[PDB]
Amino acid sequence: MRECISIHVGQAGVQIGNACWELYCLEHGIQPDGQMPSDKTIGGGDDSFNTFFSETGAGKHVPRAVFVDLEPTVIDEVRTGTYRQLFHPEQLITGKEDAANNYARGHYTIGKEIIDLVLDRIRKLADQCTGLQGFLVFHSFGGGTGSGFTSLLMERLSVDYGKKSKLEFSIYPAPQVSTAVVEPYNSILTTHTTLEHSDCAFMVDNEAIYDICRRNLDIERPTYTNLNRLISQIVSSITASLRFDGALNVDLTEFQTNLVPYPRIHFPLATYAPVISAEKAYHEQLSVAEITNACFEPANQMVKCDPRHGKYMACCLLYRGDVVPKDVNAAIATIKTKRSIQFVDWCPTGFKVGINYQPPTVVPGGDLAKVQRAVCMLSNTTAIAEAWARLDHKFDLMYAKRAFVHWYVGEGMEEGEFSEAREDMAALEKDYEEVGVD
Amino acid sequence: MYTFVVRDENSSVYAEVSRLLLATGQWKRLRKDNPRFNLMLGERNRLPFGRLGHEPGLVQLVNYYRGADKLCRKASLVKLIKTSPELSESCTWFPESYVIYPTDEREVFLAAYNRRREGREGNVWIAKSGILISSEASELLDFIDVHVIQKYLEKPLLLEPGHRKFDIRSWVLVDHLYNIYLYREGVLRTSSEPYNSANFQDKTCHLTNHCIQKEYSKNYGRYEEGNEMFFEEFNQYLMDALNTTLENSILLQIKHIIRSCLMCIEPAISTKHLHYQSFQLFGFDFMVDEELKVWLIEVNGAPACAQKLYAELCQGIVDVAISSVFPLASIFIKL
Amino acid sequence: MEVIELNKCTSGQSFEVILKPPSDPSLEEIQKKLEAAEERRKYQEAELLKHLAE
Amino acid sequence: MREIVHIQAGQCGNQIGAKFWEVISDEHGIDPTGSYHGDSDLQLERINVYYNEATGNKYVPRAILVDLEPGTMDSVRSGPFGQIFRPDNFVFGQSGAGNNWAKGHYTEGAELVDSVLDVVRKESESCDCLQGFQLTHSLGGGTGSGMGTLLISKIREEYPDRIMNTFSVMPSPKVSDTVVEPYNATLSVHQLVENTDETYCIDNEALYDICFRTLKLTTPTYGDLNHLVSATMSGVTTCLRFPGQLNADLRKLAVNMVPFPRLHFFMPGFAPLTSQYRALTVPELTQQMFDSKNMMAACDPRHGRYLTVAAIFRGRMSMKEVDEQMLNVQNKNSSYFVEWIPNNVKTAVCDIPPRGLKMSATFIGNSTAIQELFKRISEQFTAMFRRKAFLHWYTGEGMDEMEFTEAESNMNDLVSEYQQYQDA
Ligand SMILES: Nc1nc2c(ncn2[C@@H]2O[C@H](COP(=O)(O)OP(=O)(O)OP(=O)(O)O)[C@@H](O)[C@H]2O)c(=O)[nH]1
Ligand SMILES: Nc1ncnc2c1ncn2[C@@H]1O[C@H](COP(=O)(O)OP(=O)(O)CP(=O)(O)O)[C@@H](O)[C@H]1O
Ligand SMILES: Nc1nc2c(ncn2[C@@H]2O[C@H](COP(=O)(O)OP(=O)(O)O)[C@@H](O)[C@H]2O)c(=O)[nH]1
Ligand SMILES: [Ca+2]
Ligand SMILES: [Mg+2]
Ligand SMILES: [Mg+2]
Ligand SMILES: [Mg+2]
Repeated sequence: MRECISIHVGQAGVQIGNACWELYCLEHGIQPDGQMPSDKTIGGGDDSFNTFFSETGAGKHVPRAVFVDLEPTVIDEVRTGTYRQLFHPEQLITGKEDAANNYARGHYTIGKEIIDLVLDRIRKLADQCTGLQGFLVFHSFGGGTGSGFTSLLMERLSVDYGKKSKLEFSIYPAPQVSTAVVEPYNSILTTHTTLEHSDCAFMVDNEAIYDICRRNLDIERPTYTNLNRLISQIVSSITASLRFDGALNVDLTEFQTNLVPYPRIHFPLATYAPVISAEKAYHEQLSVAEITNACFEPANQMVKCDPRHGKYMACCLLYRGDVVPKDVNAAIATIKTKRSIQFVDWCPTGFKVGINYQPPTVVPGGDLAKVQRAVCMLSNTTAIAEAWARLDHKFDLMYAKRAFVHWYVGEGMEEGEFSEAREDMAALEKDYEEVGVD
Repeated sequence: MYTFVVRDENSSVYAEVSRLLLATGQWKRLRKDNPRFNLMLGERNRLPFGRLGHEPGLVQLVNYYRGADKLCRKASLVKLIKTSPELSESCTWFPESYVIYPTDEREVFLAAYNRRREGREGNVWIAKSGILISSEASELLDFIDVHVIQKYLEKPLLLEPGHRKFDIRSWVLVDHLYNIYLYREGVLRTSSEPYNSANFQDKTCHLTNHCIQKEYSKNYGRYEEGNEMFFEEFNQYLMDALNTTLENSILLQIKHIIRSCLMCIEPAISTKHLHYQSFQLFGFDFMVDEELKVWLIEVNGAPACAQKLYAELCQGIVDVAISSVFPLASIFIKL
Repeated sequence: MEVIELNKCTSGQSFEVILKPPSDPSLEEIQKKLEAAEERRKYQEAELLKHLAE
Repeated sequence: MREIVHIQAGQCGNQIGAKFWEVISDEHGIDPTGSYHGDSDLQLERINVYYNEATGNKYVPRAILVDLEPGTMDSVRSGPFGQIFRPDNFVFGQSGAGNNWAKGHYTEGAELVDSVLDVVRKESESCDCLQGFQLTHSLGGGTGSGMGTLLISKIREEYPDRIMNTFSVMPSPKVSDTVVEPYNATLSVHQLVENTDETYCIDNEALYDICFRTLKLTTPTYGDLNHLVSATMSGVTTCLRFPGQLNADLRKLAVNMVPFPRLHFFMPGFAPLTSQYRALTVPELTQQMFDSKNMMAACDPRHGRYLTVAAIFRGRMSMKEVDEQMLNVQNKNSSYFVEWIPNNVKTAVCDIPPRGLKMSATFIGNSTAIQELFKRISEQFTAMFRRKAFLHWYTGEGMDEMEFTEAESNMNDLVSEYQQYQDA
């Protein structure tokens, strides 16, 4: 068994972390108490769930996680929330003044003052690990803390933990729920600085989740609560292999091995199905073929883009529930004859498949209905570069007029970092086109 | 009040389309950089499809299908037909074609060439991408130095009087629901010079495109205005000369070829469940031989129109492709 | 269409199906960056206080 | 707990400041005695932003009342919520400023400014994490304009990393007390351009026209004008006073609203205009809040473009319909929004409506059309300054003509800077 430490940065990172750990406790049968009436080895063990949970002598199962935010009100809700008994106070780190949606403020000004504290708190969790394999970092692109402090943290983690893997769960900015005009700036600034420090990053576009909630959950005006509970289901599907007995993606290293052939191109597209409303009085359970076919619909992807006009480098299918290999292969065979799927020449046209017999766990009183089978597809397609193109274009529009730039310069950041970050993104787009377009 | 943008000022068809939209008083033209549009009349090259359908509160439509270039480039069209099981090698309405890169199908080319070399068959081939028609294969490869070498139809249907060859242009509109609309009006681009089966250097009687005829033919405009014969006259000719109609002898095959090509590429380019919608106007070019058999020669992704037919066709585009998505306050045959 | 490396447990199973074969900055450097930005803030503030002093 | 320190200076500043504290105390359920008597925890969750807590659960406004004469502050103390203010926070002189910027800024105000800063310091030292200051004042008088901008400069000196925000009442010949108002305003604008982060431009010309044309008030008083101001101030500070995601603090607001440091002068709006029993639909709130007749700066927004816009809807309503209508007005008039700042319109929704209304909407716009306001002041300034008219009132206080020339040039610079981005 090798432990994984989760790090939640900023409002988005923290609130998503809240939803995830709540779901984890439900999946593993852990009460808000922290007690786990199925773990017969009291006060320790090396089971698969021990990757995410440590154990006290009193039988409390504590998340190997750190919550960091430069403003206390969000984490204060964790301190007084349902799972307050779950976390140790030392795991919850709060500042007094946030980064004001300013990358430079979160990275340079405030980041410099709190980075040693956070690393020390992370160090304490690492000391409890017999064989730490790496970190899972949750944050937004658009926030000052989520963008600025994360990139500094990722830089320092590479220094203090050079051999460890680092995976990201990043929230891509969407105007329908965005809170800042400068989020394109922050997104590109943090991508440029973090790019060489992340082994694998799962981007989630708020626009996609928002529309999925409206379309499939019949929610007129989705809140962060609605969004995060859906995201947590996808995150759970991805990390399930680290927490349960299995043979696919059993460690963080295998994520890079299976999904990321080219280091810089480490942004796999996630697609989830089925998403069914709990308010739906009558629903017909979808088959293996139906939910697998849904994995190739843009409406079900975490980032709206068109994989038909790109190329695949790798594809992983993660099933949960009543699923057997025979039905998967039969589904794949039919899909291959009806859909436009193109792998790059230097990669095999195939799928790595993982099945966990336990159907997805839903939050009692949540928006999601119980299904007998679900699937999350992780595919490294060049089509996800459409998201970079959108982001870079908004960057170019504002930066050409140097709009809002003075806010970043005023925090001690040099203006050259803007163009430096943008050039790196331009190179990234060019890499995708080289791999994906003939 | 709907909004649109124009990003191709050199397009004749959509310059008229944009004019009609404004004339309704219910469409507003925005700056070409304004992202808050309902309709995009996009550019021919590197259209930013990746930035479409990401504007909250806006239904967005574009006048081009992403991926339609596979059908509208000579090199890719050949590869599409030969590798698509819906079209396959057993495609009887597309001439024998091979993709030849400059300095590949060179080996299969010469092999099927030798089938005609010492087999006593017409071994005249045409090179396309600047066009050379030759019976010598070695001469073709000399000129090529991406190209495609296609079997030249040595026995075309010749119009009388004049012993004139021609090509048929059909305009096809595919809407956002992937309905295939064939414009009932087509046009024949005719060669005003007699057909010579020995003088291939004289390409003014072998190449039927309008520009060449206007430049090198002294008989330009003799038989019809601008070497353009329309369907009413051509149908009457087929009745008088060959005792048949345009619908039976030719249009049936044309409808078949159009559907076959577009239905083949449908799952790759359809915007059925996409976050933005697409339509596109296509220009199909056909050849007709002596046996009244129709051959497809190419597909144009950004076609112009006949001057006489601009008004009707462009209004039809507004009606079935634009207003169908954005209702205001048939000239097409549905295939 | 070949199925390879099938592994089975009581929790589930995994496998791979193939349709077609193929055809840095140090701790010190980070500190330099943070301190360089800090002195730039100090300089800009010093200029402000000088301007207000006048 | 991110505290704001409130300061009100001069006659106008204290009159509108008092009404501001009357309105929001009612919204937060605070009585004139400082006791809470509301029925919602939403009223108290962020009440520490503007209020200090006292033993016995008394809530005291973090407000400082400044004037160079005791007159208006005597009326405030004798007013409705006069008792709610901390007695020590009443700082006043006896001389007055005689509607003279020089007296407020250089002579009379110079003698009193230190005692004000002593109170400012005492309030800031009690703050868990002070986020910044808000000042209410007029630009046309002497104390609010002259001593007000003096205070701002002194405050920036002691608190350089804190946000400075102002509610600045712009003078108008329609509602004028003295002919030297353009002089005082121009001198003040010069200061505001350099030393504030956010300035709400409240035009007395607009306030009068709204009372006249819309509210059907035949003879508008300053009391009628201040009713519009207090309602506007309540709406613009709503996101600061109640739980929310958008512009929840002064700095995040500035980052969203100010693309260029000098262009931070906002055109406020409010709907419905009240001096009525049927409630406005969400479409109606949206149309009116963007209407020129609901603007407070007397500038035609169609004569310019919006750099950034903040919108705040209050009351129980469909957030879906709010999103639809806000997207509608943007997509319908996209030309009036700069295209080089994508998604520059932000919308917030608070559940608690203002007093007497079930639904309301507050508009905050950074429009280039605000140059019409400064152009207006500039013309009135030059008309007198070309003949050096009424200058002796200022040179008698030690000022030189050069300082007037510099102030005039810098405001004309500000005007051309707006024109620059209006054409961009
Ligand atoms: N899906 C999701 N997105 C969120 C959530 N909270 C914020 N966001 C998004 O994150 C961006 C704002 O960043 P935040 O995480 O709020 O900022 P922060 O990291 O707290 O940094 P500062 O507050 O600027 O110090 C916006 O694009 C929001 O849409 C959440 O709970 N769920
Ligand atoms: N295999 C073949 N047999 C006989 N004639 C042929 C031929 N291929 C091409 N041609 C003739 O050559 C002419 C031009 O061919 P091609 O379609 O390559 O040029 P083009 O694409 O520029 C015309 P457009 O673009 O206007 O549709 C056609 O009008 C046709 O008559
Ligand atoms: N809206 C409003 N404007 C006022 C009020 N009192 C004065 N003014 C305006 O403010 C200017 C006079 O400044 P004043 O505040 O009286 O001077 P001070 O006391 O020296 O700051 C003139 O332009 C007046 O029109 C008021 O109560 N409300
Ligand atoms: Ca155990
Ligand atoms: Mg935050
Ligand atoms: Mg062509
Ligand atoms: Mg007065």
